[PDB]
Amino acid sequence: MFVDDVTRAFESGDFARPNLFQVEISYLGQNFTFQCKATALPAGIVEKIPVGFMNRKINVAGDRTFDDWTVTVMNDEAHDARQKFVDWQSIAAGQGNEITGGKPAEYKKSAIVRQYARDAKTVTKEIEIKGLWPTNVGELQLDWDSNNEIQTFEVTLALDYWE
Amino acid sequence: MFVDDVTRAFESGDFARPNLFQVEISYLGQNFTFQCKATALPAGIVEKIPVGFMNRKINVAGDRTFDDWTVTVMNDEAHDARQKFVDWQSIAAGQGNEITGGKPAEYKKSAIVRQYARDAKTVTKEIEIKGLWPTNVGELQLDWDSNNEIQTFEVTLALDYWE
Amino acid sequence: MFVDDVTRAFESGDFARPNLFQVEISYLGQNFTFQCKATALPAGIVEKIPVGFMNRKINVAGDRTFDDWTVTVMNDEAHDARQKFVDWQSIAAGQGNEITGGKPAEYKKSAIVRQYARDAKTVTKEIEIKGLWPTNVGELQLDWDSNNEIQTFEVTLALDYWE
Amino acid sequence: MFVDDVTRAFESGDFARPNLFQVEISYLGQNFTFQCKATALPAGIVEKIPVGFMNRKINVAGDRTFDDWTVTVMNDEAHDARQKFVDWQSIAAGQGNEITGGKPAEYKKSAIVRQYARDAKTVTKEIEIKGLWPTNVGELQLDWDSNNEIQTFEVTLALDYWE
Amino acid sequence: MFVDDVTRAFESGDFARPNLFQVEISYLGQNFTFQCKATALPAGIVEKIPVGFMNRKINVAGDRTFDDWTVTVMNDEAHDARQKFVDWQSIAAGQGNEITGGKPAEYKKSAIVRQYARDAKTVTKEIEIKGLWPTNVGELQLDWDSNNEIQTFEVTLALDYWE
Amino acid sequence: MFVDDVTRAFESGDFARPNLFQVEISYLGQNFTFQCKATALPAGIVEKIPVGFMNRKINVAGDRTFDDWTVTVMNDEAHDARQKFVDWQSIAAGQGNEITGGKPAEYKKSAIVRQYARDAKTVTKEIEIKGLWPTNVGELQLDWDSNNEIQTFEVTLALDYWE
Amino acid sequence: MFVDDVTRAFESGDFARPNLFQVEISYLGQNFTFQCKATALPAGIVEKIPVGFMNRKINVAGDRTFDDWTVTVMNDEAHDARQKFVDWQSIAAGQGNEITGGKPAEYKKSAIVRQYARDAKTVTKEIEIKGLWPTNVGELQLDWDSNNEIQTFEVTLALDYWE
Amino acid sequence: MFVDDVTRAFESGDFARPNLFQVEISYLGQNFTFQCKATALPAGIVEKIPVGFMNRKINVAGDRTFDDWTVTVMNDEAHDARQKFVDWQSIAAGQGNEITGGKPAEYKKSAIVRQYARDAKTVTKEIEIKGLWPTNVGELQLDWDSNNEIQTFEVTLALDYWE
Amino acid sequence: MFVDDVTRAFESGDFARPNLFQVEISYLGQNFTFQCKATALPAGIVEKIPVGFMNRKINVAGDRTFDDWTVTVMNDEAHDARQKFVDWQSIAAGQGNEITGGKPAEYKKSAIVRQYARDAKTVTKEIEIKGLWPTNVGELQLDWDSNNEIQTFEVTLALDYWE
Amino acid sequence: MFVDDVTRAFESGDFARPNLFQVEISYLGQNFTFQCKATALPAGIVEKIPVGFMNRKINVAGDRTFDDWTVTVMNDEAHDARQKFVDWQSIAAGQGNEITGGKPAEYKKSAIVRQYARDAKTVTKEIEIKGLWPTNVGELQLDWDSNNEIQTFEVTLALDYWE
Amino acid sequence: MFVDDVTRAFESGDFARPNLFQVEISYLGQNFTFQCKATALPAGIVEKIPVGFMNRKINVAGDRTFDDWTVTVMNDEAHDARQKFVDWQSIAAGQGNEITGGKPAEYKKSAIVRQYARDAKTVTKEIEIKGLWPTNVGELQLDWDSNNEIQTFEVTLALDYWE
Amino acid sequence: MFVDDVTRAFESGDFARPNLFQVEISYLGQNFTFQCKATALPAGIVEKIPVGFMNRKINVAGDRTFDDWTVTVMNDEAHDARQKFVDWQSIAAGQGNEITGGKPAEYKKSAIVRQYARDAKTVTKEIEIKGLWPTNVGELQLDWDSNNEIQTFEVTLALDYWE
Repeated sequence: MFVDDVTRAFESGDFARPNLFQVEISYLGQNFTFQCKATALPAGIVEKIPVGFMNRKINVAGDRTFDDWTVTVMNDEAHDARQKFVDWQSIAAGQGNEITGGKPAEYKKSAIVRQYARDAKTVTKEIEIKGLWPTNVGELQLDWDSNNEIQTFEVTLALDYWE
Repeated sequence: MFVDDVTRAFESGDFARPNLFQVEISYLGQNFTFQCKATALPAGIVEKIPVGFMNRKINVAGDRTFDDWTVTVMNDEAHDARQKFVDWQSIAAGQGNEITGGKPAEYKKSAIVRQYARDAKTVTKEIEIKGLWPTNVGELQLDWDSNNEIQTFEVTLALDYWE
Repeated sequence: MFVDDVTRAFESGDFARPNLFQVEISYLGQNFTFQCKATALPAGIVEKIPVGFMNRKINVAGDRTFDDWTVTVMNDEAHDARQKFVDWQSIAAGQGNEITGGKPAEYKKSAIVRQYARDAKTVTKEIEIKGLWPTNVGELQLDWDSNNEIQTFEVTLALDYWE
Repeated sequence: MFVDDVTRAFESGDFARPNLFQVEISYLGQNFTFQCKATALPAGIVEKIPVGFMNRKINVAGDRTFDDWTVTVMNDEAHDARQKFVDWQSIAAGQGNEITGGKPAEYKKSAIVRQYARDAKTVTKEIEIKGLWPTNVGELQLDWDSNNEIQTFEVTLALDYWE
Repeated sequence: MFVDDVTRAFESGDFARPNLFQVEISYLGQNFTFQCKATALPAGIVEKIPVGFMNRKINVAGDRTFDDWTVTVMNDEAHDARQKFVDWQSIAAGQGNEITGGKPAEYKKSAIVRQYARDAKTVTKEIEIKGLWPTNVGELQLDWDSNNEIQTFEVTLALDYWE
Repeated sequence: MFVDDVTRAFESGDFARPNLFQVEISYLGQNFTFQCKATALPAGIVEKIPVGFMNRKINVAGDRTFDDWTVTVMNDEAHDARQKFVDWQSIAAGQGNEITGGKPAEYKKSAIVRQYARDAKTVTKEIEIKGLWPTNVGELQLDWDSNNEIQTFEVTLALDYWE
Repeated sequence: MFVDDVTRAFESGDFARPNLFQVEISYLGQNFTFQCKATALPAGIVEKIPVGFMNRKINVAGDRTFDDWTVTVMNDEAHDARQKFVDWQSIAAGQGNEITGGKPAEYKKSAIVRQYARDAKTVTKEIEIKGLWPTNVGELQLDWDSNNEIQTFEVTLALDYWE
Repeated sequence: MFVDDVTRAFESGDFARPNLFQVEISYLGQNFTFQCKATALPAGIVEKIPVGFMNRKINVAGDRTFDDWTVTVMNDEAHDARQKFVDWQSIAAGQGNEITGGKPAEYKKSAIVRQYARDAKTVTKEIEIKGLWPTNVGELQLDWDSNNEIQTFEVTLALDYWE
Repeated sequence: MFVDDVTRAFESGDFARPNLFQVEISYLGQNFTFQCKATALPAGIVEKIPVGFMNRKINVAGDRTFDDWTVTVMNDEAHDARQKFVDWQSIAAGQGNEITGGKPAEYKKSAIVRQYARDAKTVTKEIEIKGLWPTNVGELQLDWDSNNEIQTFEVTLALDYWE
Repeated sequence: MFVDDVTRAFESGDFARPNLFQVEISYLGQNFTFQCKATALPAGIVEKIPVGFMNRKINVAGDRTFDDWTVTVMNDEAHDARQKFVDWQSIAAGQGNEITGGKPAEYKKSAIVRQYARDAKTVTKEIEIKGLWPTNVGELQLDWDSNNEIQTFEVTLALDYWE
Repeated sequence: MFVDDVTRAFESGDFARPNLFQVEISYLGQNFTFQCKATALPAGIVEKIPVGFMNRKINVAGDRTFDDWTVTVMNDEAHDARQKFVDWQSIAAGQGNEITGGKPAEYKKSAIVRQYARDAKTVTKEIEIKGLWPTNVGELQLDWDSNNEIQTFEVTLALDYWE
Repeated sequence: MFVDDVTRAFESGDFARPNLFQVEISYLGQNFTFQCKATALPAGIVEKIPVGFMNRKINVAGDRTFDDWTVTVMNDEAHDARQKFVDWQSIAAGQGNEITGGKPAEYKKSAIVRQYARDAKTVTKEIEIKGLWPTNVGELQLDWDSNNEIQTFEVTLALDYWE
């Protein structure tokens, strides 16, 4: 029972940090993977079935659902970082006076998020998400009053499953 | 892997700011485009259809809806900046003891919001919204107790689509 | 594109302030118009009708409703500033062991709120509200613990229309 | 238009304060009127009837309801200040293993709240409430952790009408 | 009208404090009465019956309900202060793989809470609660991050009546 | 009546602390028991049955339910501390393009949480929970903006009963 | 460009001194105007409103506030120089076991401070302050250790405006 | 306008000194009044209420508070000059392993401070303070390094009012 | 590498001095420019935007703000050097029982500060400040105790920009 | 009224000195009582409860707290004077890679501080402090630059009560 | 162990001095490097992450931040030493009535500070700072009262990293 | 009771001095131990837990924290005494355009500080600190104005524990 015992519990004696990750989408491109500021890893949500047997409840495993994947990115001046979400979302549902759609093999894409170790060139864990299309894109905040902030916005991306 | 690598990801090595925009409405006039203090860009909202196949859910693209467009502007002494919203909204629904209406080609207008680059004379991105009429106008706050504030108010403007 | 350009956008180069207004009611009297500390201007509320045509929604103007008008005033020692709301509200609904009412031409009155310019003797804008009767009067807060505050209370006044 | 003009609007040139009141109940006794720390004056609540005539709404006076009267008092060591609420409330509904009731002429009492002027010996306004019985009594907070506080509790008293 | 007049209103010229109480339960034992840190006295809750007679409402006394009794206690190392709640609650409902119950004369107990005067050896008021069994026990919070806190937890105890 | 009397009430004259615990799961392994930062002990939740007899309510013991067990742990670089929750949860419900399940004897496990005394090598109380499977795993927060924080996440674990 | 040029800039070729003033209050009397040792002239405090227009700030005039007026006077043996502040302040708020107040026309007085020229009999500038009542009076310092000092004290006097 | 004119302004042509006072407490005794080295006279503190009327503020008298009374005394060898503060303060709050209190008529005492004229046998002004009990007693400084100093300490005494 | 090398670095081999300046305001007049004793040149304040990219921060230029301009001047006997600040500030906000204001083109003025070379008749650098109005004027210190000092005071002047 | 009258007020005609004390701790030993250079006597801190009754405040005695006890001692070469604080503090909290604790009867000790009369062999006053354990030990200052100083350090010792 | 042993510890037997440095910026020019009087070397700031494991804290390395770089320089008569900071800062943010900006490759420059040995022609250490732009420039102090001083001012320069 | 009695209290009759120490770090080297001018010994910081039992507080030992270790050293011409801190700190966090890290077994080192007796060759006490890495390094002060000073700087070093 020692205070150095927790470093023995982990490999390399180190802690993972909430920064030192990098997420890339092959549909967006190699420049987008520097643009994504913050996100969350998708949870594994399983509902519970309580079943009554004689005044008491035992619990059995229900059915799996998937929580939505929230990603907030930065924005440059030419707005291509936001337009390439809107163009990718307009394949699904379509926008404008004209109406169009897309087949699910056409707009649903995949993404790879990976966390780095303390050595920044090391890739210690890769997490893959499959079947992605953005649920909502935008709510961009712009004002004359906020002065020193950066222009950013959050998008949510529906997913079928993540390995 | 460098800290200067994020400047390579953006054009011109610079970040877009939440200020340095300017929004004009051709119905209001050239003086209104100096009056609008703060707003938001409209999001692209697409609902999700979860569909059950054998204990699991795959997701397909639903239908597009449009979020409301919230704009808050300043106010001068003569209140023409607010009256020209009320006159534009009275074409739609009408106000007073007399009752009147308007055809949708008569009150629904268009607007252009554009963001500037760090050079203020450069127009780097223009975003057009079509089919606009103000949903609600007002809730103006005025009191003897607030001393150093400016007199401002927020309006919301319904829209059909934005390119 | 200059920082002095916003002063060109307004008449007289000045901003309207949230103070420097004065609201009078002809039913209450000339002494009440010094008593009203804070209020709000009534908004123009128009509901929206989304209508489905082929997977999409266009929006048409709905019907006008009127938001309630909230006024909070000060109070002197003799409580006539509050009693004259209660007497004006007892014409409508009546209070006490006896029961009485009033015809709508008898209790519904009018009011004029006006904002001043930076020169305090100038009346730059007059806003008229028609058909007023107080919805609720009171919720007065009085305690031995609040020491340096002033005794005030808020009333809400139903309205038919405001020009 | 002067800053001394607001003192002309009030009698005696003075403001009413949120303290400098004193509330007595003839059922409780002359010692209770020093015990009541804080309360509120009851509001005059009148609901609104919006009625549709041809796309618009005019408003007519609805029906009067009465808001509940909230009083919070101090407490001495012998708890008679709280017991005399419980005894007065046990006439109405009854408490304990035995069950009892009371006729409404027996437990419903009256109360007089009065506000003083800046001269403390002057009674400038008397407000009478009729038909009082306490709705709930208690929720007393007592703990070893709160150190410098006083022991107090809040009661609410149902009322038929207040003049 | 004096500032020393409030000391005349109370017996012994003193105020009751939110500390300086002590609550004992004969089922728990003489050591538990040092363990209870904080609680509340149970309120006397009586619902109101508004009854319509000709556009107005008079109020008559409804029916008595009893609010739940919330007690939060400290915890020693051996957890007997918490186990003796769980054992007392397992008489009522039972816990574990086996299922059991208890008759209401077996698990429902009584409790005496008493407040002391400023002289700590004086018992100025005793309040008795009858028919007690704990509704929920636990939600204990324990973490490596909270450092200087004490380990405590809150229980709620259902009651039939309190004198 | 003394201030040292509370030390007499407890064994060893000491207080239990919210830290100085350690929770192990035999399914996870001996290295996981250093990883769990914070949790809560599960409560004993028993619903109440109010029953009406002649204007009053007596209360009888209802039925036992079990609150969910919330555990938040740390995370190392290789993410095995999180993967071993996902692998343990994929036995129950299954994840990926393929669909699978598990029998309740296969994924439901047990856990032992124990609190230490002030001497850290002493085990003063062991609490056992039976029938555990994680309800949801994840919602991991990772961002470039949070700098000095540690990477952690919270899981909830359904349980049948705890002794 | 000469060193005698600064004497040309002033009238009479002389400088005003920080002594050679004399302040009188008509409420206090003709003997008080020899008693006031030191004070300050009240400043003209105007807050600033910075307003954002397109990455920059222009400034407009805010609202006037008045700084408090600090006066420190000497003291004679009979303490009438201090008692006549306390009597003048007891008209406003009242002191002692009995409680009293005063109307604002009764305790708010005026004062004239005037600076003399180098000829002491000349009155070169008179400054009037209106609406005065002392905010705090006292903090008198008296000790056996301070030997050669004079007994003095500082008072602060609230003001509405000074011409 | 003369330099001898200031002696005409005062009675007896003399100045009051910061020494030449003597303060006695009837509870402490006739020997304590030689022991008190230094103190301050209590101020008359009245808070200000700024009230907004149309861009400006007029000020009305707020509520009286009382500043604490700071007294520093000498100390003899037997420490009775300090013990008689601690015994007088232990009546209020109590000290030691046993816990006790006191009623406010028992520990709150009165004091008379009086200033002498230049003739030391003359009593020119008596100031009475009522309702005194020491807030804190002690912080005594004792060290081997301070050599020629006297042993002294400062106490603060809460007060209700001073005439 | 020589000690005479620093004289080669500057033009004319000389150093600028903190005296040998002269500041004039065209609104005040030609006599005011001899009156200003001391001031400071306004700084160029630009806030910094730290932006997080992968455990590190790069910095980009924020937004310009302007520090306030502090000027302290002398005072003659007739106080016109101070009155002409108060009259210039009363155009902006107004002072007295009457209330008035001013348009920003009416009270905002300009100023030229210039530093001289060692030859006093040479003007080596002119610095212009635009859009000036005094934020606060006064806090004048005058006392019988300060003997050999000169009567002076400090004013602060808000500015839009300085070239 | 004489200057020899102050010697009559004290016993033995003498003053207590800030030196001529000696403090011993039975846990430390008989050699430590020569080591303690400087300290302070613990104060008696009682918080005040201001309570509002009708625009005024009366004060009642709050609750006793204890200020921390600050002791600074000398240091010899072998550092046992500091190590015996660290060993006494390591019983409470423990230090090093291993983690340990102590029961409060094991590390909390007592101390006796006593002041001497001018005759150094006389013990005129003994003050006892109970329940002591050092809060912090150290911050030792050592440098090559301080030459003629002695090596000393200050410790603070938490206490339950002092007689 | 000798007093000459410290000269053996250093190369060349000598000490580095706080003078005998020289800092040049290639953007400013070869004449600026004689102008810089005083500065500081930038620190290496790394925040600490304390992490709780079982009543104790181990520390791991946090994230690097960079402190601002403060440089104070002299000033000649023509003010080009200050203007060339303002021109370099106006590339970043822009100043005046017109508004402009700059790309970060345009205004961010580099600097080399180097310290000399006791032989002044020897360059013993070169320290490079990258990515520099001045945060604030100015606060220049100039007055008629300071006589023998030199005219100087301090600027702060934001930096990305220093080798 | 003698003045030679204090020499009996210490071993060898002598006092420890604030100089006559020497601190070495095995990571830095044998030449660094002559370079360290001044430092402090780390304190033993233990927070206090006040716990409320019946109007009073007893204190129990909280949790140990460690204060930061501040060391200021000299500097030679070649700056290796400072570079070897920066290189040791760049193992932890990394500096420059490239980003790197280090495992906690790689950068955390140990140090031995020891104090000498009056005989300089005697080592009377050795104090070991474990787990060291510098928190911040630098803030070096260098100027042309400081003439006779030596070039020095202070670093702070985070620590896990010291024996």
